[PDB]
Order: sequence, then structure tokens, then C-alpha cells
Amino acid sequence: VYADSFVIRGDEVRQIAPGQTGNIADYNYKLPDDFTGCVIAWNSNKLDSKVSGNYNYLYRLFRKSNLKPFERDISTEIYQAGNKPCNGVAGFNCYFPL
Amino acid sequence: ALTQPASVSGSPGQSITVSCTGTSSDLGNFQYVSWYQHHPGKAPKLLIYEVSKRPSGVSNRFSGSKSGNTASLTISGLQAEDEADYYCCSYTTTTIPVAFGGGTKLTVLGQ
Amino acid sequence: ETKCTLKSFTVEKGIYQTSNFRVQPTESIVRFPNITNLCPFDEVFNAT
Ligand SMILES: *[C@@H]1O[C@H](CO)[C@@H](O)[C@H](O)[C@H]1NC(C)=O
Repeated sequence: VYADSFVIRGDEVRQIAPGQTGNIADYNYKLPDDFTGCVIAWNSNKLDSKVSGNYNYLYRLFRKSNLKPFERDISTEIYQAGNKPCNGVAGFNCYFPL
Repeated sequence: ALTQPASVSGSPGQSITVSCTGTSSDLGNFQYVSWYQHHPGKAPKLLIYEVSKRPSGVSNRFSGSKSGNTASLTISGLQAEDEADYYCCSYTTTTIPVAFGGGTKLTVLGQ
Repeated sequence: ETKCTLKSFTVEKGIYQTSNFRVQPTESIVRFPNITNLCPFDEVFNAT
């Protein structure tokens, strides 16, 4: 058996399901089409919530392409938009992916 | 029948998803629905055949999936020339045997 | 029973044979081993 640990932003706990995509189902954890086992979920507002926003948790907004299931994306690198010569620092069409 | 939103817009780079749907009585079991792209002044080309099968010559950023009665496509890593006229074509048994979308015109906010 | 096992309404003298004497049980007893090495699901739901 295997188990994980997440903090999901609100309404996309519904999208955690074997087969359809979403905001965090392409650049983050996605379930395969042959997903045995299931989802153990509960409303834990008691622990992972504090008053002026929790900036200790991170999520990926974009990639080069879609990632395969059961993969971890740990490489942090500045992302350019297609063909713009842009590296080292941020600015126009160069945003951090976190 | 077959319908889709008339237009869609969003931020450049990412965050776009286009869908089609239709009445299940007119729709003959929902097989062999294809996704095309039309350019102004250029010939249209095939992008996706039968929901989630990738032909040769296309990039991996195009993807398509169908749930229930609604089919859709997503594309990641948008560019300055990725504005399109994405159409869905399908089989309709009661009316005219082929149905061709509802019109799309993607626009960007880069300028 | 000694009539129905011979398909006759009259039976002669002598010792016959019938069905066996069966004693049936009452309840069920299941004793698998004491629980041990509980899996650490308690620490992952109570994780900080
Ligand atoms: C956490 O530990 C408590 C005992 O302190 C236990 O009763 C409870 O079942 C555990 N699980 C939870 C709520 O995470």
C-alpha cells in the first residue's frame, strides 16, 4: 500500500479522480486511468489554515507539457515564453513557475 | 445536435480549454468525433481523431478527453500564433449524418 | 424408519439398520493472533 499528503485549494478536490484533467491534474499530481485504491479526504480547517494566508505551501502553475502520472517535478527553473531570449532574472514573459 | 461556445479568451501561455456537447438522442453512441483547426487564408488541418488518439505531425501539447456527454480539448504552452478556429465534427444519425461545430475564434491578450 | 427403509408396511423380527447418530455443534470460535505492528496511519493523519 502507498499513501501521500496534500493541501488542496478548495474546490479541485472534486477533480481528483481517475481520468479527467484540471488545474493541478496536468502540472501536478494526476491519477491514472487504472487507479486501484481510492481517496481518503476530510475537511481539516483545524491545522493547515492560519489567518493572513499560508505562504509555506507551493503549487506548480505551468510546465513545458503534460506530465505522466506518478511523477514528481522537483526542478525549479525560470520559464520563458516560447522563443524570447530571457534567462537568469525575471521580467517580461519570464515568471517563476511557483 | 452539436454545440460549442462561440468565442473564448484568456491569458497567453496557458489556461485555455474548449468543449463541445450535444443531445444524446440525436448522437449515435458518441464515437468518431474529431477536432480540427482553421486558419484565415490557409487550408484547415486535422489535429485530433477519435477523442484521444494522436496522429503524426502534431505536438504533444494538444490533448483531448471526453466525459459523459461532453468532449473537450486542452493545449498548454500557448504562443503568439496559436489563435485558431478549433472545430468539432461528429456523427448525428437522426439529422444530416455529419455535424460541424458551432464556430470558435480564439483571441489573445498579448497586445 | 424401519418401515420406510424397506418400502413395506410390515416388517419382520430382527435387528435392522437406520441413519447414524449425529451430534451437531452450537457456536463458532475464531482466534487469529493478537494485533501487532499497527500500520502508521495514525501519525500521517495527525501530522503537523
Ligand atoms: C489522532 O490522535 C488522537 C489521540 O490523540 C486519536 O484519537 C485520533 O484518532 C488520531 N487521528 C486523527 C484525528 O488524526
